[PDB]
Amino acid sequence: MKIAIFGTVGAGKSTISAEISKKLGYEIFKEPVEENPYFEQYYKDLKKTVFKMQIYMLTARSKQLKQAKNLENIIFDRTLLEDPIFMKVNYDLNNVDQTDYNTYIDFYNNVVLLSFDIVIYLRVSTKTAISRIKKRGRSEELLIGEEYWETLNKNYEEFYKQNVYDFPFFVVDAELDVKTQIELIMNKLNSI
Amino acid sequence: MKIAIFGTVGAGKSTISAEISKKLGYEIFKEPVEENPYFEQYYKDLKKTVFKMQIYMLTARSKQLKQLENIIFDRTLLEDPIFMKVNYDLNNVDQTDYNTYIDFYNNVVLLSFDIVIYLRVSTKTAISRIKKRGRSEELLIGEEYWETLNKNYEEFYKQNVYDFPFFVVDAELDVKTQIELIMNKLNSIK
Ligand SMILES: Nc1ccn([C@H]2C[C@H](O)[C@@H](COP(=O)(O)O)O2)c(=O)n1
Ligand SMILES: Nc1ccn([C@H]2C[C@H](O)[C@@H](COP(=O)(O)O)O2)c(=O)n1
Ligand SMILES: [Mg+2]
Ligand SMILES: [Mg+2]
Repeated sequence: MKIAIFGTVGAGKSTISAEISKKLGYEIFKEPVEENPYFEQYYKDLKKTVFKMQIYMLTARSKQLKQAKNLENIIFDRTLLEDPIFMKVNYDLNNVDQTDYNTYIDFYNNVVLLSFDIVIYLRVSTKTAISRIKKRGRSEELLIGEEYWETLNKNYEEFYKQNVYDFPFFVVDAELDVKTQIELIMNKLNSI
Repeated sequence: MKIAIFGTVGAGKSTISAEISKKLGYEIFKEPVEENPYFEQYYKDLKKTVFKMQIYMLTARSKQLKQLENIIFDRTLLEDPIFMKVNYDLNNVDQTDYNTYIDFYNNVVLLSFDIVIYLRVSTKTAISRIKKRGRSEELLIGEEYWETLNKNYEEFYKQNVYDFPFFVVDAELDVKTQIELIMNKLNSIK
């Protein structure tokens, strides 16, 4: 049983996956923000840091997968699907030029490129996510303007909508109480 | 028969490999500098460009490998990390950014050559060969860069001498004599 957990910053992936974990007894794949050495300067100056950051992320996510395929039962807090989403956001915002974007996408498919039983999309409005970053995120995520969070969220919907038929997506209203979200996830899991 | 051609900038890899090609009838794998969109600004400002550039290179080199019995490789994926290390020793890419690449290179990126032909050459010759046969971009950066690169090529050969079927060619010699030496080594494996 392999469970991807899917959604923007402050959707509540760590919360939801930690809860699933307690209930099922599975480990969480969690690229920990506290070990990422780019994160601290990242938001202070997006133009300079993003490319390198996005590269570090593929490296980190790909290294975990050399350990994830050993195990029958996993929970993924974010997947390798979601990483290109972050690069596209910065591109639409003119924070990484065309060339640097082409390099990544080209790269992503012909260098980097994984079969989830379910992809749980924690669907959430940007307001809630923004306040959940304030409540539960980190120091650094407070630094950048909110337009960034709006485009990211818009780009998550966009991604779900392009790929809805290609992945075993299951949408959870992430506006709901955590208890009710977990209840909904457990019943879907029990039925597969 | 898979032939890697190995050495620093201006050793004469394109010349040597084009010659081998004519003699054997094999295609050349040549990451063409004219298609690399980073190259033009690359040398003008190494700190800004190198990381991205070195990433583009692994991508390009890895994409070619997704393409066959008889090949000649003008530069291999072995030599790419050499360029990143050069810029690191020169403080042109910090520790973090170097760690990211090396980490990456092994656990993301990582291919069996019958021969690795090391076109061994002094930096003076290479510098004058860039001067007459490279391009305008390679003229822009100082020479210390070429000296460390060359030093780092020897270093690499010396660490890996036993792990790859290395064959050293005195690249100071005439092209005709180099080709003569390569063909005889090739004939004695073929
Ligand atoms: N490809 C990625 C993945 C993550 N992050 C950053 C965005 C978040 O601020 C932080 C942690 O992600 P999350 O809060 O969704 O768990 O990592 C990023 O910039 N690019
Ligand atoms: N990993 C690499 C590979 C190549 N180059 C640049 C250095 C050379 O100036 C140019 C062409 O290589 P050569 O003339 O040795 O064939 O490509 C680079 O900066 N980093
Ligand atoms: Mg999280
Ligand atoms: Mg060449």
